[PDB]
Amino acid sequence: GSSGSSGPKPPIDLVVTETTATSVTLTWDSGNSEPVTYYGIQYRAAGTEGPFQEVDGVATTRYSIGGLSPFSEYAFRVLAVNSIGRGPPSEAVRARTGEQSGPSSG
Repeated sequence: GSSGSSGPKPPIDLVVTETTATSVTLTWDSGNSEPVTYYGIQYRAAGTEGPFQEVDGVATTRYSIGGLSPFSEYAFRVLAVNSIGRGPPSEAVRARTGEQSGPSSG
């Protein structure tokens, strides 16, 4: 169902500026004019079709994700949340972490 706006709107300008071997820097804009409480974030090893991580407590437009593996691909998606409920996810993005750590070779 893609009809009916029951809650806040998803964030826009979803792009990453920095990418660490075990971390990533994602940025975006409020998108919604109305005052929202916080913005949740979801991500997981690019591929699996299951539940993606969940992070709550981001009262900012910029947030960095950590606890990932070096030279790996992960999908990121930020969304707004209020007393009413959490709106739909933003343009799901995919950023491949660097191989700085370099755990193994081949």
